[PDB]
Amino acid sequence: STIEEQAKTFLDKFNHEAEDLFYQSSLASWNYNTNITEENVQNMNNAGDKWSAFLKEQSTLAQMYPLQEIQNLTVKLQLQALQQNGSSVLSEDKSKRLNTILNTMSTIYSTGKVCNPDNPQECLLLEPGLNEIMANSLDYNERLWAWESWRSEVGKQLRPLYEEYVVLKNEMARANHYEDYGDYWRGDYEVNGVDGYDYSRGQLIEDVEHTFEEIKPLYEHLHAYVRAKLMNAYPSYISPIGCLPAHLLGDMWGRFWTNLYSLTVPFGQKPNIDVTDAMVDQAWDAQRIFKEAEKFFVSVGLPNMTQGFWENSMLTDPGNVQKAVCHPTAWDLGKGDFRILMCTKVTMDDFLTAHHEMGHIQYDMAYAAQPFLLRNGANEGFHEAVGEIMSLSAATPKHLKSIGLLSPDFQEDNETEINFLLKQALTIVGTLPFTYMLEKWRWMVFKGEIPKDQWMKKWWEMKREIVGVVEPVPHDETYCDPASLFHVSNDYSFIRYYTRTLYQFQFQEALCQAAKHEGPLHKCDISNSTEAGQKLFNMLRLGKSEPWTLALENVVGAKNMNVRPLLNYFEPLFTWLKDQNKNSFVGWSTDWSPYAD
Amino acid sequence: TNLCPFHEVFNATRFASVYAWNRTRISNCVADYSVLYNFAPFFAFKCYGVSPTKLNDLCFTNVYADSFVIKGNEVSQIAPGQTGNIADYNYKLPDDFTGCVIAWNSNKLDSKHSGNYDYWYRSFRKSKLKPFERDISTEIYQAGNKPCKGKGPNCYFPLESYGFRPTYGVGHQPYRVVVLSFELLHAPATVCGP
Ligand SMILES: *[C@@H]1O[C@H](CO)[C@@H](O)[C@H](O)[C@H]1NC(C)=O
Ligand SMILES: *[C@@H]1O[C@H](CO)[C@@H](O)[C@H](O)[C@H]1NC(C)=O
Ligand SMILES: *[C@@H]1O[C@H](CO)[C@@H](O)[C@H](O)[C@H]1NC(C)=O
Ligand SMILES: *[C@@H]1O[C@H](CO)[C@@H](O)[C@H](O)[C@H]1NC(C)=O
Ligand SMILES: *[C@@H]1O[C@H](CO)[C@@H](O)[C@H](O)[C@H]1NC(C)=O
Ligand SMILES: *[C@@H]1O[C@H](CO)[C@@H](O)[C@H](O)[C@H]1NC(C)=O
Ligand SMILES: [Cl-]
Ligand SMILES: [Zn+2]
Repeated sequence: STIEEQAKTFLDKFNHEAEDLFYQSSLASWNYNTNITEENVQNMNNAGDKWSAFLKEQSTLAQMYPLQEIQNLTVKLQLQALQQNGSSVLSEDKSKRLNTILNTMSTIYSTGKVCNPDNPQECLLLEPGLNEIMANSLDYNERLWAWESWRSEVGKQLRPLYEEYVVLKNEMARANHYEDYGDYWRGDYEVNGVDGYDYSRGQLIEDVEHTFEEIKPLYEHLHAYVRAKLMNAYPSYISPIGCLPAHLLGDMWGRFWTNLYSLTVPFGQKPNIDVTDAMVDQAWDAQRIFKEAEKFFVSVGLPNMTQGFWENSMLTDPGNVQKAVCHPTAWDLGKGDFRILMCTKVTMDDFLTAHHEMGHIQYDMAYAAQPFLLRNGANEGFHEAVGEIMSLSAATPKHLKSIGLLSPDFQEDNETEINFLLKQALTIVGTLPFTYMLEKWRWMVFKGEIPKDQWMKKWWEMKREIVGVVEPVPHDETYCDPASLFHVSNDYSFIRYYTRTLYQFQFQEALCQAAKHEGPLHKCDISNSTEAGQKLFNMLRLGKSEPWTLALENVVGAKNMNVRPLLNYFEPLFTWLKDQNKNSFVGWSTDWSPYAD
Repeated sequence: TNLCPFHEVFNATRFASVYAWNRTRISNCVADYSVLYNFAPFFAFKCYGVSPTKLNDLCFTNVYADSFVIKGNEVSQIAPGQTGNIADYNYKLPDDFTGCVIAWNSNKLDSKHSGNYDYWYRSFRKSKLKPFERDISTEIYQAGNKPCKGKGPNCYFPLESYGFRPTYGVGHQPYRVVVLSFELLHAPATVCGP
């Protein structure tokens, strides 16, 4: 009789016609990716389109039920998920134009090709060509040519398309009662209607700024060390007090510094940890890798995996008869069908990737009892953090010693853990300034805070101010370097990686405290600990039925992001770093440029 | 002597839908129970008042057998005192139950590719189901304060089909349930074992 009962009944019809259509769709996507044919593309399309039509009619009805007359928080959350009309508010022709712009941008990025002047017919793709051209080669000129060619050949194409994308996304966001598209993106971290647990959308900006201000000393010490190493490797191209050229960061866009490990290793004589020799010694395979990782997950108290996971999920290359795309993914088809798609090789990296993917699967199984709308992580950063803490625990020397991969006569020394922590910082710390840089620029370009005539001027200025990276060659306003990234040109929020980086170490410290661990955090393991697994499950089972602040507090005891665990993790590395940088200049100057002659 | 239709009810080819469960009233029998164990490795042989291992030497009046098909998650709802979708609108056991259910997994006979939409269940009902009462009516469900005239915004069809596929978890898998309910009353009894 009341609006609450009508909403309850409505959400049941949805929560039960939705599971069926998502299965018939997720199954179509799964068997398309596992077996690429054209019949399978056509099946995926029909099923996905039926899914979308269902969601749209259900959204017109949910619009019908007002949100101001609902007391139950769960029903409010479910309807708010349903009532989000997205881009349907934008008119039909403008919606078509926005879709065409998104598709054209993604296509241009996908088939981007650069042709060297020595042979017009000889051109290389970004993947896997330019990636290996500029991620392995130590030549300054070839790296500069790859960087400049890729940017001048995709950013110039993507500039007007990105302008139209910005305009139409801003119009849609303003039509959806948001101030700009950045506000729409930040709307995920928004929780309201709870006393003391609310989180405004600008609170996210303020929090991320404070955490970056806290992180900056570690990053600048790491940057000073990396600059010294590169200046040793590139004698006449890097100034000691300047900034690293954008293309000398071991990656296409400088997102990750992991490729600098060969150049910036602390101690080059200490053997690095590698169990691949033991993998090929004991004749391990995909099945053994996944069984070992499952036994690890059982050791912490989390349950076994369903038999259907072993029966139908493929874990190995299926020959050459049928081609399959196997980017490592954890599929939650719904109704109990949890499957994993990744081409497992006998490698430690694949071992940790299997651990991460099955952590994702554990998360999916945890909240299977929640209604359909709430079957997801509390925010966009929880899934990857939950998956990655497992990989952090699985890489520890104690863990690999327990499994038998490392001989017990292995000598653990301070130099080995310094090397491990430096590799982690290159992978983990080195991407936080870039992620914050990119998301801040996207926010200030969606909000209209920077004019179109200074998209690139402001971008490079604030990149040199934040990340400490200068361009090797001057760029005019015709280029669209931010659009050259995968996530920017495919409409993906990027701060999820920053929040994941913070949450993963918060969770690691919270679990390691519960595992009565003694000593440094970077050595810690949660295996054979039922208390830590119970604590993690207490948040995993929630899903997103409760505010992410409450889910975070249920593990770490805090209602917001804090950075202290991240420095507690890197404390030995930090001390070694700041001991090394006594003869180097920390910080940087924004005036110096490679092309200033 | 006097064989019993227990084999017949346990080995039918299609077990009815849960909202229209199939009930048979065994009255004249010898009540043999050696043939009960060998049917399948039953998923839930939970007995509610009679010695399950030794059911013989006890004489009742009538034995009702009720055949369903329900999900694995909903098997735990078939018990004297549970509440939920099935146990409120489809099949409710009496509080003073005397007898016991027998549920086993049937995925090679009750699920097909592209969904098996031949098993239904009621999810919307104006009142909870009283014990051993079945309602097969498919009348529309008015969930709002407005006279409804068919499926629309605030008016839903009650029955919702069971999507069964051979690729679903153990809890969403088609489970065949046979509930045996014994009634004893002051009357000439016939069904019991020696
Ligand atoms: C992949 O799909 C094609 C077309 O449906 C089919 O002929 C082939 O057998 C499939 N490969 C498998 C099932 O391994
Ligand atoms: C919302 O409804 C569900 C089911 O009707 C119930 O379990 C939950 O406690 C309700 N929430 C509140 C805050 O009462
Ligand atoms: C299922 O979990 C139990 C409890 O730890 C374990 O003993 C058993 O080995 C697991 N199943 C398999 C197939 O490993
Ligand atoms: C976990 O427990 C098992 C069985 O007690 C043992 O074999 C294994 O070495 C333990 N691992 C760790 C890391 O303690
Ligand atoms: C049911 O009976 C048929 C033949 O009457 C037999 O083939 C089948 O195995 C029986 N099923 C069970 C479960 O006993
Ligand atoms: C059980 O199913 C049979 C098969 O059609 C039917 O003849 C019988 O009437 C059903 N029992 C009922 C509806 O009580
Ligand atoms: Cl760049
Ligand atoms: Zn992941």
